[PDB]
Amino acid sequence: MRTGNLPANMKKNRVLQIIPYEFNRVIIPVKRGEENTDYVNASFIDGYRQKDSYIASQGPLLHTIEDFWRMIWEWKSCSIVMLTELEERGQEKCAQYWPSDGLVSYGDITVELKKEEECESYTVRDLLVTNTRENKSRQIRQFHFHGWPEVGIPSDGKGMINIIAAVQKQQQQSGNHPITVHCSAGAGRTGTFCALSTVLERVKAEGILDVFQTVKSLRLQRPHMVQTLEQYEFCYKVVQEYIDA
Repeated sequence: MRTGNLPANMKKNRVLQIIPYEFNRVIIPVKRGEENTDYVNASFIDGYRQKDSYIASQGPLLHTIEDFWRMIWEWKSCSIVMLTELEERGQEKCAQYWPSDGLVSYGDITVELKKEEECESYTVRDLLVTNTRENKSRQIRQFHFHGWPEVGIPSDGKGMINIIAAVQKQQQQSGNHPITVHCSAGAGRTGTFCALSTVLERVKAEGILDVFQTVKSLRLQRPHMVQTLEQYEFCYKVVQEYIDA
């Protein structure tokens, strides 16, 4: 049933249980020849009164980061939220799908400098993406969250709020385009953010907080959105701290 469970797409996944359903899997144009180059472990996620507001994704691999950027380019995303550090191991938890200052090129896409101001619990990164059938790109701002522990689940709900507050705002002029959220598998930490994003918008636009029917919607769209059932209580924990300010 699932295209991600194809022998050709096996390697392209970081976690076996977390694969995108075929109804909302994010598709890319096939490359060079035909066959198997339209797959990326990612899926569109609805938000508060917005169909497909996010792209719940797994952190790339470089034997796959180009499919990560192609994904990003094809779907006009100007916001990248990374909820992890490249390392807590077994392996490369993710990226450096962005430059350590050089001008890294991934096939037809080129990313570049400008990106470094360090906020409280996250570093903001302004990149300049360009294709090869040319078009420089939407000063793609990358929000790297560092306020998330390698073990347990965060302290006080801020950082995530001053960061969620950062993402929803840049998305204004950027053209209200999908936000790429990703951790390592793109379910627990990615699903929480998405969940927190949604519930936080309904609250300040309807005063209601469906922190469950919501997490409920998230599941039906991607395996285990909001796994460890404490990271969640955290959703409610952060859903309280926002009301008191």
